[PDB]
Amino acid sequence: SYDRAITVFSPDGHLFQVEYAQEAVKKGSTAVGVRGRDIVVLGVEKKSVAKLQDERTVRKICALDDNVCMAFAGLTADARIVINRARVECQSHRLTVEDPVTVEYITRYIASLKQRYTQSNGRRPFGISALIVGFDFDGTPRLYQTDPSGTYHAWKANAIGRGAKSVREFLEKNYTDEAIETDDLTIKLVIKALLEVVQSGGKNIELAVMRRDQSLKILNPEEIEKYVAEIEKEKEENE
Amino acid sequence: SIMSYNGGAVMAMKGKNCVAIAADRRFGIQAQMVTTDFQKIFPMGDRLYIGLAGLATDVQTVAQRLKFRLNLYELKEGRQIKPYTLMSMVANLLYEKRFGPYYTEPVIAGLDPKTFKPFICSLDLIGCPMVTDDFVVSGTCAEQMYGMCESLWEPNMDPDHLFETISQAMLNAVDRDAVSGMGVIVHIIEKDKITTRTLKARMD
Amino acid sequence: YDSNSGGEREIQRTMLELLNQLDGFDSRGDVKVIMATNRIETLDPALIRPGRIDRKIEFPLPDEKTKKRIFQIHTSRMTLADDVTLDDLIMAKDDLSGADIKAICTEAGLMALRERRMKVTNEDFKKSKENVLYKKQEGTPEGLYL
Amino acid sequence: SRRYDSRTTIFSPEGRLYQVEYAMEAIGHAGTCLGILANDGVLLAAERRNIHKLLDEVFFSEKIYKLNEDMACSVAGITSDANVLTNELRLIAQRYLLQYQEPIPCEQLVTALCDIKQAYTQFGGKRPFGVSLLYIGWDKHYGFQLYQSDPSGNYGGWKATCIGNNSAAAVSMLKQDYKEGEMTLKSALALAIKVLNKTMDVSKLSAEKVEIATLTRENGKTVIRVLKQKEVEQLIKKHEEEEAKAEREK
Amino acid sequence: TGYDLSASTFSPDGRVFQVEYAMKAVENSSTAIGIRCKDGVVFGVEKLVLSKLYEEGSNKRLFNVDRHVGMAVAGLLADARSLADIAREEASNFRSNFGYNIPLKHLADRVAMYVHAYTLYSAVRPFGCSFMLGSYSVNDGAQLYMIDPSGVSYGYWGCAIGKARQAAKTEIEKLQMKEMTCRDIVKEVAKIIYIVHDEVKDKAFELELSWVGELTNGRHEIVPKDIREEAEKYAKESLK
Amino acid sequence: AERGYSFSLTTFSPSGKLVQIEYALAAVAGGAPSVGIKAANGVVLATEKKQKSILYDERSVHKVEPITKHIGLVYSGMGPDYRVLVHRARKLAQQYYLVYQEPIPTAQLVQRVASVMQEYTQSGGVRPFGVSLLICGWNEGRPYLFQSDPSGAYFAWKATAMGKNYVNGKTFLEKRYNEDLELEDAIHTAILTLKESFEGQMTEDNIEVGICNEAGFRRLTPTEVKDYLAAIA
Amino acid sequence: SSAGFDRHITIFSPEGRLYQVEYAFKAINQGGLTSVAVRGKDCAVIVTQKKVPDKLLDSSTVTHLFKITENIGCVMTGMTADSRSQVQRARYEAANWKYKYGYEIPVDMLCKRIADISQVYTQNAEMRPLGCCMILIGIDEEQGPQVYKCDPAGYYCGFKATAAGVKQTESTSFLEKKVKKKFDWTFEQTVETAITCLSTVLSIDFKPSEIEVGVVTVENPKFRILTEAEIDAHLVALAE
Amino acid sequence: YDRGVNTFSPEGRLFQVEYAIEAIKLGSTAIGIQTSEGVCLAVEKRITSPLMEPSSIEKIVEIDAHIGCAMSGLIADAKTLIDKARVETQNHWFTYNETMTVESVTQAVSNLALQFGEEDSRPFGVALLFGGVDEKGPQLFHMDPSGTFVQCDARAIGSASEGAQSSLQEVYHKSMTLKEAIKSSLIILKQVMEEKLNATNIELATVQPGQNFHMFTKEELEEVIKDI
Amino acid sequence: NQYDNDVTVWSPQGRIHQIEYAMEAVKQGSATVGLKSKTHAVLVALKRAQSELAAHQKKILHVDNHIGISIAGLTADARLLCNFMRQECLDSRFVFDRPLPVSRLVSLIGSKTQIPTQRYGRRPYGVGLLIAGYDDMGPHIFQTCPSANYFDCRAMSIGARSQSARTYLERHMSEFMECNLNELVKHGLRALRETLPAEQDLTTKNVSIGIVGKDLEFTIYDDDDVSPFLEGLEERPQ
Repeated sequence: SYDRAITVFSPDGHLFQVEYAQEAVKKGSTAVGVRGRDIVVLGVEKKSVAKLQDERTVRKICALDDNVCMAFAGLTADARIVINRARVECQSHRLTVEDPVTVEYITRYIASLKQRYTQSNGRRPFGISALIVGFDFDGTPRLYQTDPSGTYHAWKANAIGRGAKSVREFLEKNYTDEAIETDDLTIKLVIKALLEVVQSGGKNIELAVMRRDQSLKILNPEEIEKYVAEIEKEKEENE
Repeated sequence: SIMSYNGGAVMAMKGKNCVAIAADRRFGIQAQMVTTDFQKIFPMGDRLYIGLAGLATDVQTVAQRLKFRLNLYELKEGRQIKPYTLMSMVANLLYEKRFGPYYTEPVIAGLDPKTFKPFICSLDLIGCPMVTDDFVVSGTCAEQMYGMCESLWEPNMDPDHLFETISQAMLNAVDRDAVSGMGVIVHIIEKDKITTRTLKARMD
Repeated sequence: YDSNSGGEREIQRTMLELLNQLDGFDSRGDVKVIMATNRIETLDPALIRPGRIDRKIEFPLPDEKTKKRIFQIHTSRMTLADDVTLDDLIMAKDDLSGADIKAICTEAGLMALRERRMKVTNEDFKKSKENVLYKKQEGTPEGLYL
Repeated sequence: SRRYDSRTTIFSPEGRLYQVEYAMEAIGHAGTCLGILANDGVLLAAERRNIHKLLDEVFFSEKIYKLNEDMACSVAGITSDANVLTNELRLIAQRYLLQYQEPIPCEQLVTALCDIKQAYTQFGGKRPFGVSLLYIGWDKHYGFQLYQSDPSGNYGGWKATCIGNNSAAAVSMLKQDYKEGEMTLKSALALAIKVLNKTMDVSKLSAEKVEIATLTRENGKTVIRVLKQKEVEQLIKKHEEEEAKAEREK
Repeated sequence: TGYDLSASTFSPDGRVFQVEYAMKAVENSSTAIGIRCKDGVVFGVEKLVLSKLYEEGSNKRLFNVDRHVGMAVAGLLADARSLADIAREEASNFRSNFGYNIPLKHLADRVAMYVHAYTLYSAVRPFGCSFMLGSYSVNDGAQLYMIDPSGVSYGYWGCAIGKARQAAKTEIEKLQMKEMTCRDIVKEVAKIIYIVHDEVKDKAFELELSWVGELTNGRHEIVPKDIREEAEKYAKESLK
Repeated sequence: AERGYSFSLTTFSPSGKLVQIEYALAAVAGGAPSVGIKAANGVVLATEKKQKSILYDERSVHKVEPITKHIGLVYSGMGPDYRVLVHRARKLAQQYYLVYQEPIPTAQLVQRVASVMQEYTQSGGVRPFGVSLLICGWNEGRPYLFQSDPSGAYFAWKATAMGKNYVNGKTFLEKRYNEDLELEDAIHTAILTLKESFEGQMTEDNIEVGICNEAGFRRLTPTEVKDYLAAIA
Repeated sequence: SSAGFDRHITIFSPEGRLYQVEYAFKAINQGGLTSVAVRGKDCAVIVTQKKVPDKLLDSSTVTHLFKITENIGCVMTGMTADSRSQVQRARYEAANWKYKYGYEIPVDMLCKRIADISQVYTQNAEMRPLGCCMILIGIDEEQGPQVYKCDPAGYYCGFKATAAGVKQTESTSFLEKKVKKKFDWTFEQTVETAITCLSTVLSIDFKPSEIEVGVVTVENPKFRILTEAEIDAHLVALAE
Repeated sequence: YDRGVNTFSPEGRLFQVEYAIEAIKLGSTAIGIQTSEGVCLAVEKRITSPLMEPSSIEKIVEIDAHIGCAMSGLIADAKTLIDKARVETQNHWFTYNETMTVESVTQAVSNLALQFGEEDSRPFGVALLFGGVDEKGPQLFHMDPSGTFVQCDARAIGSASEGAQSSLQEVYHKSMTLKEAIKSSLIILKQVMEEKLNATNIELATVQPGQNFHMFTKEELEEVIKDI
Repeated sequence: NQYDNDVTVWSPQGRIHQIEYAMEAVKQGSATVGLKSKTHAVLVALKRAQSELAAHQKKILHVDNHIGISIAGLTADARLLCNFMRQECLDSRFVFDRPLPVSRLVSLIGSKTQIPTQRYGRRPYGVGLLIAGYDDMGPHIFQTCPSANYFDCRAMSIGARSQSARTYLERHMSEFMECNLNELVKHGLRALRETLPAEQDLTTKNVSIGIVGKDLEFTIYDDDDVSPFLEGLEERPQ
């Protein structure tokens, strides 16, 4: 028959609905991201676009504010829940005490809300994760992550999904400390990971860059189309 | 008074095969005017209107809250809205607060969806339905409304004499009395077409 | 259950005997044991300890690199009308395992065998491909398996 | 009471939602609908599993249910199971008109109903909705829009759909028909006729078993044209002459 | 196969296993009996002795719920004190809204609706207490009611619960009961109380006795050992 | 999980079919035959009530329980949970009657009841209604006959039948009854399809024929039942 | 058929049948009682009995006759524990109709409001179905007497003469042939046939003090029952 | 044979509480030390990949100004208890005009030690090391997920709680100075870490009455490292 | 084995094992002996520790002025009832301005633990409380169990292998009624010294002692407070 427990957890040393939800994380859509002194870049792929449908309905990136960007990996069902949830959270935050708390209030909101979401009975843990994108005040970058256990953590590189997207974060470690001094090569890293990650279709790839305090806009197939051509040229300069 | 705060007068007069309803365009606090382009009577359904006299809040509140329950009845049953169904729909809305009721003088005059036969009714602010076989008048001064129309309205009135009778009735009342004024809109609807004319009134 | 066996626990006790055989007392040489199945919930925490405690394998679903290397290598011995290009094959159907890519090619030269060797009908080929295309396109969503 | 709970809400060990995977098996069966891009209008068609001719068909729109005078939704699933969501979203669309006085856009209309279906999946152990229905309408911003609902609580909205079982031969044909929009509203409906005639189980394109409702953008009434089945037969025979004309090539 | 799990479910033999387990649950407890004479009602309780165990006159199953009513209980003792407070609170509601003595018939009926209700739900559990209710009044008289964990409300002139000896109620018909004045009755019951329940099972034991009736003017209290002293006086010389 | 307040017991089969709701259809199939016909002026209902013993008098218990003066109705299969929704429909039909001031049509009874009946099936811990309701009456000058099911799905049939061998009586009502006929001719074929599965004895208490007139529903006494059917049909 | 834990709760079955509810069939067998209802022209007569295993049995307390209203009484079967909880509910809605409505009570449809509460008992998530069987008489204006026997499935049932229970199946077999044919019914005719219908079952025919014959006839509409006096006279009148 | 997990099993005791103890195996360990001069505590962040940022995860948090604390096992589990305990000590300084010192914090957490239940929810498996300075001077207290507060002067948690304390109980003789225990802890630290000690690996918790607060500082964390 | 799953099931012998499994938690507690004389009462407990440096866990703790108590078993449910124990104390001290006799006081605790032992999913409370308090009639020694049955006695012993203390008690506990506080405390620890393994102490700080009287307010005695009690005694034989 079927013998299993739920919560919590098991004497074997690992939880049930938590680390198993990590399988629903790693199976999520492949997405990457980086941080920078001015322009922060992100990416998403593995959306399985058939070219026959509308791209705006499958968009994986929303924005609570122009300062802070939302990037998540997982099913799009619970997405709008959190979208409705978190936007009202950052709204009521905008309401009283106009100057917002910096980066430690919002990253602990979804994290702690998801922790107590595994706490009370009649609450099924989410099998999705998220990584906050944006820029801290005074020109600093900000990025964090959400964990099924509710632990907030800051990464130097965003690598999730398949093993092909983990190479995109591997290439960032090859730029060492100085690189990049131009925003051209930093965008080209996404155009280079476009071939490596997923099916290399040049379609599901989407990115947005936020320079300093300027609100980012979705890349139109002109800039990113020009930076896609230099991505193959820059790889040829190393030969 | 409460009804004399914003003022206003709603005069609905039934004709032979048609029905006419009129309301002044003046919107102001006490004796101080604000704007003359404010709309009081709102369209409800098809070939049916409603007059409202009282606090401009309950004018906008009820008409919007009525529009809420308006469609919900029509979306469940594709048949029309009937003047009887919409009549008690306001009465149930005005009865939601027994000791807190909204202050308005709703006047519902609309054609039967089945036949050209017109229908007129007027409800109290507490939701009391009332119907007349001639006309329904609601406004600040009841002396000029009941005095004139009883010596004016006739059992059989064509749209030609129906509009011209209430026309001079509003001309003689505004140019003499004080409260109302600043333009009067008149909605005269029949089975074939909907006619809307705006009467001339003093600007002072 | 089959005939008079069990059911329920007696199918389990013959699998527990499958352990005691394989456990096992007392065998030294090989007899190299290799077990396989579609999904294993079967082996008890006790059964995996003697074996296989070292190496058990999992192969993920193939990607565009594996599927192209699956079909081109499968067809290295025998192709259909030669001319086969694998760029549009993996691009058209997205996605499914390299199992059925031989099946659609099985019926490719099979339907052309009505002409007894070689021919391709553009209206018929895409119509015959519609049968397998819809076969995978009936169960397309899961999900969003993710 | 832990053994009596079948863990509906809780997931499956395989990573899939155990209750939702068995839910969408009913969506692949039962309801059948379609959608396509069309200029200055939008069309909807469905085939009934009640198509047995002993019915009165006095319901007028049945599988076509019209939520508002300006909006209709083609339903696939259990009738009364969907009827709970109909009046709900109808009130959500009506409460929007109350605090606004402006038609409810299609974007937030779908995300509002999908969360209602999601709430029962995430907690309560309640039976999730096995109803997947389409969406049509128009807004002053993005214009014509098409959407789909999923039992897991996700919006399946795209510019095309395959629901729920048949239409197979037309499905791959729709990808060859992917040329975006046209009208001549009768031409786009002609393309829908070859879908119903060729891919039907008994074929013959039975007129009483199917109903076509079209929304025509009009300022500001947005007239929805509901065909009376008197002009469907001439619309059926319209493309049957074109389908007989299409086979004149080969 | 699990039909005894939910107390809200029946059984393949068409009865309640939760009650069948509750009936014998009271039998394992020490014996507590009761009897009623014409002008009074008599209660009794046996107190077992294993090692010491503790101070005499402790945790006696004899309780006093009301002026004219009393409790002779058996089974699990903590479940009895809970029913003692419920019967006390019910007696408080009657003396408040009305202000006179609660009739024994409906007082047992209120508890009958309670004990029955807990057996219906699987959430709560049935009661392992089978007690005795009896009372006397000038306008009512002596009645005695036997309540069982199944929730059946009824009464006889006498009943016996607790241990299975049951021979202590046999000699009562050999003696004058309804004819006697309830005074000598106290010492007339205790004769075989000592004889039967042999010392092989339990080496030592102790006996409690309580009475309510006309001699106390409707009041209920445990009869003291020093007064009238003839309780255990005649009990020691009647063993033969 | 959560309370124990009776969360939904209804799950989905591997094919997606309902579990305990389809089992309620077996009670409808294992119930008693009930038939109804929508033709022309009004709707006619023919039910079946037979006493299991000679000590039962049908003059007390009535199968037909009209919801409104103009609205009749019958049922099939299983009583205990039937009277719950009946009286519930009596309280529910008042909101439409008080607020909208109108003899509520049968179509609105279908929309409101089947929605609550579907919500009742969605709620667990309770057995779904095993009662298939035939809703009829007269509204807007054109009557209606609507059939519900334990799952809540509502249909519309000219001549419908339920109970044992309902598929066989449905074909007879498809052939013998067609287009529309007068209420007198509707009572005829309504008893003939009821005499199909009926025993060899038909009296005033064996069958009861309700009829919905354009003037509103009128329940016929067993007198008129023995007068028209004696000599059944 | 059964699958999973359905045996351990109260719900339907994979075949749509019931187990718990059908185990309430023999829930009356543990009581081992019988009640038969016979109604005449102007009269209605109920016949019941009781078992006296011990001489300590009190006739008043173990009396199975329950009186709901002065005009309308009742009787029960099966285990008496579940019956008493339904007694007050039959008294409750009674006083509700006496208060609010102010007349002779729903002599016809009262079984619907009682079975509704009886169905709530069955419809509850986890609770005891309360397999006690309710039986009522009735009095109406120029309708003659009424007889109603309700079962704890949640439905209303009543007719001229009805007997349901353990041995009541053979009792109705005689009543079918005894009533018709064609016959009338007088006062003593219904009392005499109360034994003869049971005479087809068991009828040990012993001292009447144990058997209780309920009777209601319209002279003074108030329901009532004599004590031991002429019931024995009606027992010797039927046997000549 | 899993009944309710709260139901007092055949052995018997709670299931989930017995399970939550094993939840310490999936997370790092710490080492507590107490001395008359001050209380010093050490931990290891268990960095899996260089992508981990050191200041992101901290295993030592200060509940009250003079009262430090250390978590165990998961992070967000203690975070609900950590942050809410800071509200406790602050309201105590509102009513009594004095902050909770080392004691009233314990009973505050001891009352809520097990709040869990199914009906009327899930207990956390995080062990807590309560440091601070009360009127009696520097003190360090310990509690377990089972809920029973027992006073432990110098306590270690984690999967190393077995081994690290074994040698630690021997060296706690009162004749040892605070400075001797500081370098005695890093001896056990370098043995329990697989990765070479670096600025991002470990942190220190030191609280004293005179030097404060402190808490802990930056760049003084790296001085004890190179001394390994 | 399918009928043993739930709590509501009574055993084939008619016993609920859940209370018996809660009795195991009381036995695993430290050995403690409460006792009273006809004049003054003395209760003695034992302190335990998981590690050497860990301070010995206290058991005997003061609640009411004239009522001392020990504790054993679950500490969680004990501290819960502990806050409830302070409540009823100050209740009668406020409204009635008088303390609560231990007789009717514990009757509330037995009823407080009755609900969790009944409803499904609720758990009993393992409790080792040994209550010693003074009403107008003198001292009383009760006991506490998850079955919620308190027994009035002169003395009782609970905890690990504490039955050995009763064997020393049954003869001595009858003769301990006439002894004054001084020798009673040292005779008290003489009962618990065979409850510990005879090959080791039995130190000063691992044992809990308290004394309460009619005119004497209960004071906790531990660590150096036990030194006058342990001095001037004879060691156990071999």
